[PDB]
Amino acid sequence: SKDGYKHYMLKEIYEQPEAVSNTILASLADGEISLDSFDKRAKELFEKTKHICIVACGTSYNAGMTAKYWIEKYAKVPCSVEIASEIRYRDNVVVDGSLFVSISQSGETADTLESLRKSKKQNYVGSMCICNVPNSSLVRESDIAFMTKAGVEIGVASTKAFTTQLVALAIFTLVIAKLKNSLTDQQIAKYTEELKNIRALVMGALKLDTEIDQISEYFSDKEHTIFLGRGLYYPIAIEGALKLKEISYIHAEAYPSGELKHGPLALVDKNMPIVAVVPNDELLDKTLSNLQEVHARGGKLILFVDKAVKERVNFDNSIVLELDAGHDFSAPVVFTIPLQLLSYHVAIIKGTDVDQP
Amino acid sequence: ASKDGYKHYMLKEIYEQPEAVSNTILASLADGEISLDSAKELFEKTKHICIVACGTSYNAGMTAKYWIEKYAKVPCSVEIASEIRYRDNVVVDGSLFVSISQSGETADTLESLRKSKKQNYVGSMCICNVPNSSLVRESDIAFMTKAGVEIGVASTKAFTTQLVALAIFTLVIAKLKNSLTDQQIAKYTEELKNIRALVMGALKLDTEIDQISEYFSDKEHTIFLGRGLYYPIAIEGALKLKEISYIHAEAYPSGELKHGPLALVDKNMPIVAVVPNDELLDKTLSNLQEVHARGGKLILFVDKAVKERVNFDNSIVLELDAGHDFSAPVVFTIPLQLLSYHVAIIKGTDVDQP
Repeated sequence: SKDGYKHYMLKEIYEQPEAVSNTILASLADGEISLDSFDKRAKELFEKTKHICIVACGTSYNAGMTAKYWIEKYAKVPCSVEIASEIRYRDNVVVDGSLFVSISQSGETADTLESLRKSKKQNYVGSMCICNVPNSSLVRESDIAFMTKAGVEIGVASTKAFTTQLVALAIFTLVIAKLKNSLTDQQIAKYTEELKNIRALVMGALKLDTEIDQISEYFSDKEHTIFLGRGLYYPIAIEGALKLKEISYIHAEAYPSGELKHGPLALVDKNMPIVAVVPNDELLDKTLSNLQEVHARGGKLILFVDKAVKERVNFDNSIVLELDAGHDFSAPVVFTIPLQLLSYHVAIIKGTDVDQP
Repeated sequence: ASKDGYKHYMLKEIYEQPEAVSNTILASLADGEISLDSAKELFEKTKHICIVACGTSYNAGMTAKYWIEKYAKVPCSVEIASEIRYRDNVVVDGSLFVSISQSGETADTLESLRKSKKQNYVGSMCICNVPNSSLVRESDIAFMTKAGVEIGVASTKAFTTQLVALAIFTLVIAKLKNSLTDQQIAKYTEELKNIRALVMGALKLDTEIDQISEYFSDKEHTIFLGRGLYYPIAIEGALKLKEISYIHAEAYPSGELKHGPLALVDKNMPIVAVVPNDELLDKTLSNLQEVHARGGKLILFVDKAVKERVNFDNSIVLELDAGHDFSAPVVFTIPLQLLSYHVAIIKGTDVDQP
């Protein structure tokens, strides 16, 4: 069933508030993030963890990249993130006390699954899967499984699997943080409340649907797009580009906003759409400065901006949609939504398939 | 200011690469051998290596990572300087901060080094080309490339010499940590020395590549493919083509077409791929097959020892002897540099800085 939506992909984008909130709920006990909701081996395994090794592919790899910022900053555990089809065949070294974390919607992704199998002959303390399908090879073969509650996906692009993977990784960050005393019980509580507030913010984000539909006409004759973000939002930009590419077949590519200097300024002219995410954080002034460079070349700026910075965002002839995105934990998820909607509508404009067979 | 008889500074710089490579090795040899007298204190304390850089130097770092983990067996991470600079990061115990930069003045990289002094690194090392640069001055050890001066728009000899310095570093650290036998150090040392002739063999393709570049005249996209070591080499290729021809060139790890990158392939789409003589040939060949079935125009730079297994109707194949893990990454970069130069000339774009 599409539940009245025009396409399954659009239904799934609209299930995200429920999905996000179901994922959080499953790890709570009395509204607090609880270690008791995890498998009971989990704690011993986390006490031994000194390094976290995230392996995944595609959208799940983009989630992992986002999570590394959170893990290092809040849990203070070093984190590396690697593409499964590369680590699988590479002759790598495993830090002592390394936890192997895989991320997968289906739990059957070949390269990820085979990276897990290889890891069992290496120096890891153990494995954890962030997965959506219980009773999948990845869940069975890992020591512990944190389950997302995304339900099933028929959209060509994954939507709710990505946001729920982000939320699971945020919850994991706080569990680790607490166990290793990286955060006070009061910080844990403040960031837990921020995760709970995601549902309302995601729903707000979904309000931009109609305006994003109107904007998407701009893309009908376009064969390139550039996505921009910094920090946590770089991987969010990469995920946005992946959706656009995957279902509209536009050559969409993401760049960390600080790196335009060398490569991508060259590509920007007056026919080039630039989609950027401009959050309420420490790096606003850098980002506005990077955006200026791009504006200077005639790029068509399409900006999704947190309401708290919109007054500071002024570019002649840009398009600016504003929203409340919250802080470090919520904003990466919230800003994803517009990008999913963008890719949905541009796909319709191009007449490409949004749903799978 | 001399073009040395070449038509452009960039062409000249491409052709200085044999000299620059060999000069970079020389400055780190002692009687043709990797010795430490040519600091040993830090490397002893180093348990993890953190490479920080941007653009081309970052792509050199990404290649070196494969080497360092495989041969030196030291865990290594590479990060883009403008991100690590502002990120709340955690430093593993025993981490060596390694920066890479031609000028030694790159703001993001320089500030990352300054930030690192307040963190838990055992010390720093530069891989730099300008002695008396902030990065040289402020690092504990410097490993000098001998790239001379660049005036081309795209960096050519900065990149190859950075790779060679990083290979040398790998072997130094490997010896000191006893990760390889003296006989393996000797053999890989010979491999680096052999680069000069292999790079000269590659420069002979200049004319053929000129004929090929004809294909790119009306193209606005290109995809670059590589696996393992050769993925960052593909990224470097893409960076050059984009930077000087303004084509929308993008590199992908050949294992990850199985997402969107396959959707972008049609029959008017050049696919530039590096095909080395390594264990991954079978999977690279499968990857190329799928790209081929969707109408991609394959353009393949291929090691001679595997050219017999490369058979695609309507593809363009240039073969060369590229050697093994240390030399081939540097050898395969040469044709991609040459490609971007010629394509730029075909697009009427500029190859040289004013």
